[PDB]
Amino acid sequence: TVTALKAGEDKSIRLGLFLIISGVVSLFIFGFCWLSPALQDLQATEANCTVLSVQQIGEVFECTFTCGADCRGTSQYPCVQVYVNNSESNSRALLHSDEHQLLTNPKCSYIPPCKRENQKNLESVMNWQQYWKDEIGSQPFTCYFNQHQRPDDVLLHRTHDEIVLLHCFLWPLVTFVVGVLIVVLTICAKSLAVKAEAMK
Amino acid sequence: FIWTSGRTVTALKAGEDKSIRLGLFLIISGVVSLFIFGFCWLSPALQDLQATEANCTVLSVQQIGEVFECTFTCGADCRGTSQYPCVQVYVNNSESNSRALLHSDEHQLLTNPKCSYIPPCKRENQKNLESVMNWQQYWKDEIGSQPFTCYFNQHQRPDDVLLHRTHDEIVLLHCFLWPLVTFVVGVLIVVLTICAKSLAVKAEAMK
Amino acid sequence: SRGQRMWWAFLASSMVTFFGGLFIILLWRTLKYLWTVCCVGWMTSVKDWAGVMISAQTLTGRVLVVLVFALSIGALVIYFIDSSNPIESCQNFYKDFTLQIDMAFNVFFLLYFGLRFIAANDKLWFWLEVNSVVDFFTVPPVFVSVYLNRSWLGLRFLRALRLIQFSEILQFLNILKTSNSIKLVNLLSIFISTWLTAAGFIHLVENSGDPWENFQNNQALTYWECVYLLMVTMSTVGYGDVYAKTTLGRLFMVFFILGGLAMFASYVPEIIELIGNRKKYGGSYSAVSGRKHIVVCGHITLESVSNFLKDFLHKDRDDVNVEIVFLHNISPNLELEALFKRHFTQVEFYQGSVLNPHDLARVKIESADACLILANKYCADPDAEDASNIMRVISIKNYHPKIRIITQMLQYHNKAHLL
Amino acid sequence: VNLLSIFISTWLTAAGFIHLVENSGDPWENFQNNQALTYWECVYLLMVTMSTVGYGDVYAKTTLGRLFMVFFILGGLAMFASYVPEIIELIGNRKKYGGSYSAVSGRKHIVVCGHITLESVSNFLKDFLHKDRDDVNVEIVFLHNISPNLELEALFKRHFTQVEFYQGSVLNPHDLARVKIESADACLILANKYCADPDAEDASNIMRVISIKNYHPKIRIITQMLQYHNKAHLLNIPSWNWKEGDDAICLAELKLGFIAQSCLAQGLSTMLANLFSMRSFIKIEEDTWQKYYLEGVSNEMYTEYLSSAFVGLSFPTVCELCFVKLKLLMIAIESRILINPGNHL
Amino acid sequence: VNLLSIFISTWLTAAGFIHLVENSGDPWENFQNNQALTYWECVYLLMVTMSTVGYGDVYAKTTLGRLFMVFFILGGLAMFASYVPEIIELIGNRKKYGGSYSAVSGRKHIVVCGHIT
Ligand SMILES: CC(C)CCC[C@@H](C)[C@H]1CC[C@H]2[C@@H]3CC=C4C[C@@H](O)CC[C@]4(C)[C@H]3CC[C@]12C
Ligand SMILES: CC(C)CCC[C@@H](C)[C@H]1CC[C@H]2[C@@H]3CC=C4C[C@@H](O)CC[C@]4(C)[C@H]3CC[C@]12C
Ligand SMILES: [Ca+2]
Ligand SMILES: [K+]
Ligand SMILES: [K+]
Ligand SMILES: [K+]
Ligand SMILES: [Mg+2]
Ligand SMILES: [Mg+2]
Repeated sequence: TVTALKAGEDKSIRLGLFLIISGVVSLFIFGFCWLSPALQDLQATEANCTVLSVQQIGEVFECTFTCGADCRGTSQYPCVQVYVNNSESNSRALLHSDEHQLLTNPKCSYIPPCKRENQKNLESVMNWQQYWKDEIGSQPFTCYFNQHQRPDDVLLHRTHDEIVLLHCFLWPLVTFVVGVLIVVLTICAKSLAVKAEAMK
Repeated sequence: FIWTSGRTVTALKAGEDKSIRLGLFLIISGVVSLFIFGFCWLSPALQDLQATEANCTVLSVQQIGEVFECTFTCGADCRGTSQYPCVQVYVNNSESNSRALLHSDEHQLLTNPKCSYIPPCKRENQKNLESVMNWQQYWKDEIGSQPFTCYFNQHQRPDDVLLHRTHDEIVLLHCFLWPLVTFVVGVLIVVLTICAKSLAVKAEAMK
Repeated sequence: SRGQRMWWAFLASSMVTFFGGLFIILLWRTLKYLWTVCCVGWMTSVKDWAGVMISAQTLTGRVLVVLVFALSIGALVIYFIDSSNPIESCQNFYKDFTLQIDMAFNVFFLLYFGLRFIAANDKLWFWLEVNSVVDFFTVPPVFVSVYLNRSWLGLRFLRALRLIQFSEILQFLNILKTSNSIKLVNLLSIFISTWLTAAGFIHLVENSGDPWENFQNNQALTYWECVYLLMVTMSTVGYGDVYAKTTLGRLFMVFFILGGLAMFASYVPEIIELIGNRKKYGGSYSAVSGRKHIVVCGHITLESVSNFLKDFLHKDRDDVNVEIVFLHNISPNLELEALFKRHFTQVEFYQGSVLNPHDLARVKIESADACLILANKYCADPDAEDASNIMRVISIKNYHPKIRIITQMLQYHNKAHLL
Repeated sequence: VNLLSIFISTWLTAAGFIHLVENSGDPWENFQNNQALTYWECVYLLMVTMSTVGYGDVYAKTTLGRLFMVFFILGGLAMFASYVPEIIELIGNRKKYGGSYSAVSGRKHIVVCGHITLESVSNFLKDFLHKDRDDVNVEIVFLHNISPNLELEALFKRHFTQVEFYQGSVLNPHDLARVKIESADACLILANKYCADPDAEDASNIMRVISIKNYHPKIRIITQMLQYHNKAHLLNIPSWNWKEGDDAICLAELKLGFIAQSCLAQGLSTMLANLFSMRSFIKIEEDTWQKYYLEGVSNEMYTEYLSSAFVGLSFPTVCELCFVKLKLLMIAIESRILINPGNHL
Repeated sequence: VNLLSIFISTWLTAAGFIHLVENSGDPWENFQNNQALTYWECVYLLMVTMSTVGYGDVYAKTTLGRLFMVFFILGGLAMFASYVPEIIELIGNRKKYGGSYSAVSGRKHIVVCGHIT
C-alpha cells in the first residue's frame, strides 16, 4: 500500500543517514585537526631528569597583566634560565616547564603569573628560582624531551591533556552509532508494521 | 557585481493616509531606537552604576623612577611623543580597607594604570615634568587629610580607585528622552489624523 | 563556585529530551502493533479543543497566539541581554530577575508545546517539526539552569527560529490575507531568523575555540560583531576587518557561504520588489470655485493627448480657464509624463477605469462640464472598439445621467445603438 | 552529481596548486619569498575568492601565486556563480502535499476535485460549512494536480481542523488510494463554468468519473455538467447509479429550466436559486424592498422524515398542522417524488 | 536623467550622513571613538561598498556608523546592481550604419535592397 506513517518514517531515515554521514565527516575533520598536535606530543620521549645549573641573564623581558575588562599593563620580570640532564642527550639542555612558556619566551625557563607590581613578579621569580636552585643533585624529575626537533629544550608537562583529545573522538563515534540505531529501528518499524497489518 | 549582476472617498484621503504611515514609522522608530540605545548603554550603565561610592584618604605617594610617553598635538597633524614622570598614589576606602592605586578619571586607568595621573601633554618635557610635580605636591600633603568622596568596584577592580564617574548622566538621559518623544509625537500624529478622518465624515453628513 | 564546567548537562537535557522522546514514540509503534501479532470519543474532544486553541478560532485562542508572538520576541531579547555576559557562570535564582522572567516565558512555551502535541494528527510528524525541535533545544536547558543555579550561553541562539512562525500567527489572526503581503512577511521572517541564528552559532564557536587546540585559539567577538560579520559575508562585501579565526568557525563559514549567498541574492531583490510600488496617480481631483473642468478618457496615448491639447489649448480661442482631467487605466510612460509636466497648471492625470463608479467619483464626474471619449481609429476590429466606447458611455451615464458626453464612433450602425 | 563532483574536484585541485606554489617561492627571488600556508588555509582562501567575499586575512603573496590567482579569478568566479545556484536549485524541492489522508473512527469524509481554485474553494466552503446546517463533522479532502498558491494555502490554514489538501491526479489509482476513496462518503467534481470549450470540459469531467468508478464502483459521485448531451453519455457508465445518489447537476438543463418556469410565473427563478444558497436572516431597519426580500432569502429547502402522528393523514391537513402550529412551510412534495399530491394517493 | 539623478543624489546624501556620524562618535562612548574622515573619503567608501568591492582600507568604525552601513548595504547594493547596468544600457547604442553615401566623379554606383541576407 502506502500508509499515513510513511512521511515521518522516511524523514527518520534521512535523519539517521545525516547522522551517519556527520559522524564519519566529523571523524575525518577531527582526524586532520588533531594529526599534527597528537604526533608532536606523542613523539616526545619520557625521561628521568636532574638539575645541573641555574642563573639569571642580567636582563629583563616584559609580560602583560590584565585587570579584567580591557587592560595591557606591560611589566618587566627577571629572566631565569635552568639547565637539566636527560637520558637521551646526557648533555646541557634548557628547562622550560610547560609548552606554552617555550612558545612565548624560550630564552627563560619560567614566566611568572603577570601582575600590576614589578616587585610581585620579581619576588615570584625569586620564590620559584630558590626551588630549582637547591634541586641540584636531588632525586630525578620525570620530564619530557624531543630529540627529533628540540634537542636543547626540556618540558615538565604535556602539550595537551588526553581528556579533550578523547572527547573529540568519542562524540563522532556516538553520533554515528545513534544514526545507525535510528536507521535500524525505522526500517524495523516499516518492515514489521506490514507483517502486523497482513496478520490483523 | 554580486551574483553576476542582474539576471465616499474624498480628496484629502491621500495626505491623511500618508500622515498615518509617518505616525506609524515614528512609533516604530521610537521603539526600535529605544532598544538600540538600550543595548548600547547596557554594558556602560552597569559598569558605572555597579561602582560603589566611598569616603577615601591618601596613605602613600611615590615616583617609580621610570617614564612613560604621552603625545601632544599642535592642531593639524602632529605626534610629538614626549616623556613624563610616572607618579603613583595609594588610598584607603570603606570596602577593602587596604592599599589600592588611585587613578583619578576612568580614561587615565584605561590608558596607563601603572601611574595615578597623566598630565595635559605638551611640546616641552619641562612643562609635563613641572605639571606632574605641581600635581604631586597636592596629593603628597593630603596624607591624613579630611576624606575625599571616591569610587570603587569590588567585583572587578579591587586595587584601582577613581575620583570621577565614567560618564555624565546628562548624555545618558538625552539618549533615552528623544526616543520617547519620537514615540509620543508619532502617537499624536496617528490620533489627530484618525480624529480628522472620523470627524470630517460627521461634519459632511451634518452639512 | 568557579573552576567547574557543566555545559554538557544543558546540552544533554536537550539531546535526551528530543531523542529519548522520539524513541518512546517509535518503540510505541513497535509494541502496539506487535501485541496484536503476539496475542464521538472523549480523546477526540480534547484534540478538538486543543486544535481550536492552537488556531485563533476563539477569543481565548486569539489571546494565546498574541502571547506566543510577544513572548517569542521577549525570549529572543533575553538572549541578546545574556550574550554580553560570560559563556558559563553562576547566578542565584532568587536574585537575578532576568532568570525569573526567562522561567515564566519558558513555562508558557512548555504549555503551548503541550497544546500543539495534543492537537497533532501524527505524533511522529509533529515531533520532527522545526517548531518542536526549537522547543527541545531551548525549553529543557532553562529548567536545568534553575535547578543547577547556573547559566550557559549554549544553543540559546535557536530562539531566533521562533520568528519563522510569525506569518502563520498573523494568518490565523486574519491580519495577513493578500498574496504579496504573505510573501513579504515569509521572506522577511526567514531572512532575519536565518541571519540571527547563524550569527549565534558563529558567536558560540568563535568564543569557545577548537577542542583539539585545547580551546586556546578562541576570539573575543560580541554577538553584534557576529551579526555584522554575517551581513558583510552574505552581501559578498567581505571587508576582512573581522572574520572567523577558529577551524570550527571557518568550517561553518564555508557552509554559510554556500547557503547564505544564495539566500541573500534571491531574497533581497524580492523583498525590495514587494515594497515601494506606490501608485503615483491614485488620489482624486479637487474642483475650485468659478473654474470648470472636463474629463477625457478612452484612447489616451502620447500622439492622441498631444494632438488633443494642441487644438484644445490653442491661442485663437478666448480665455479658456477649463481644466482638463485625464482618466486612463494604464500608467503613462516617461514621454507622456513629460507632456503632462509641460501642462502643469491646466492638465491633471488620474489612473483608473471608466467602468468603475469609484473612479468616476474620484474624477468628480457629477461636476464636470463634459466628458470626452477618444476612439482608437486604427484598431484591428471597429466593432470591438465601438462596443467598448458604448460601454464607457453607459457607465458614465449610469453614474450621472445629466453629464454631456462627446464621443467618437467608427461605424454608423453602432451610432444607432448609442441613442 | 556532475555539478558537485566538478565543483569539489576543481576547488580541491586548485587549492593544492596554490599550496605548492606559495610554500615554494619564486625561483628568481631564490625561493626566499615563500609563505607558510597549510592546505586547509588554501582551501579556505579559494572559497573566499570564488564567492568574491575576499577578506584579505589570507591572500597569495608570491608572484607565481598571484599569477595563478588571476587565472583562477577568471575561471573560478564563473564556475561558482553558475554552479552554486544550480546545485541549490536541484536540492530541497520537497513536495509539500505528498503523503495521504488518515481516516478516524466515527468521522466521515468527502473528496473534492476538478476545478480547484481560490474562488471555487472559498464559495464551496461558505455553503458547505454554514452554521444553518446541523453538527457537520464531515472532513473535506481536496485532490488537485497543481500546487496551491499563497492565497489558497492561507484559505486552508483558516480551515485547519476541517479541510485537508493533497496534490495528485484523479486519473491515477495511486492518488485515489492516497485520498482513501474506498471509505469516502461521496466524491464531488467541480466544473470550470467559464471554459473556452464546454465539450472539452465535460469530456474531462467524464474522464474523472470513469476513473473514480473504476477504482471503486460503490462511491457516490456528485458532478457538474455544462452540456445536456454529455449528461446522456454519463449514464452509459455501468456502475453509475442515479437511483442511489449519483448526481449530475447539468447547468444547461437547470438554467434553461429555471428560465422556462419563470415564463409561467415571473421571479420563480429567483426564489429557487435563493432556496439552495445557505444564508442567515440579515436585519435592516429602514422600510425598503430589501427588508422584506432579506426575510425571504433567509429560507432554504430541507429534507426530513415524517411518520409519528402523520402516517395515514391527508396531505393538506398535514401541511396545515405544521404550517399553522409548527411554524414551518410544509412539504411541497411527499410514496415517490410527488409535488403537492392533493386528497388522494 | 531619472536614474542618474537618483543614483548620484542617494550616493552623495548617504556619504554626508556617514561623514557626520563617523566624525562625531557614539554618544554613549562619550564621543571618544570618532574617526577623522573627509567627505570625499566617505564618498569613496560608499562607492567601494555599493559595488561590493569592499577593500577595507577605509570602513566605518563607530557603532552608529556600522549601524547605518548595515541599512546602506541592504538598500544601496540593490540600487547599484539595478541602476548601473541600465544607465550603461541607455548610453552608447550609437547607430553604426547611419550617415550617407558620397559619390565620386567618373564612378557610378548602384543601390541594392529588398531581401538582404
Ligand atoms: C527533560 C530534561 C529536563 C532532562 C534531560 C536530562 C538532564 C536533565 C540530565 C542529564 C545530565 C544530568 C546532570 C549531570 C550531573 C549534574 C551535576 C550535579 O551536581 C547536579 C545535577 C546535574 C546537573 C544533572 C542534572 C540532570 C541532567 C542535566
Ligand atoms: C513524550 C515523548 C517522550 C513520547 C510521546 C508519547 C509516545 C511514546 C506515545 C504516546 C501517544 C502515542 C501516539 C498516539 C497515537 C498515534 C497515532 C498513530 O497514527 C501513529 C502513532 C501515534 C503517534 C502514537 C505513537 C506513540 C505515542 C506518541
Ligand atoms: Ca437560512
Ligand atoms: K578586504
Ligand atoms: K563581491
Ligand atoms: K573584499
Ligand atoms: Mg489642477
Ligand atoms: Mg484533518
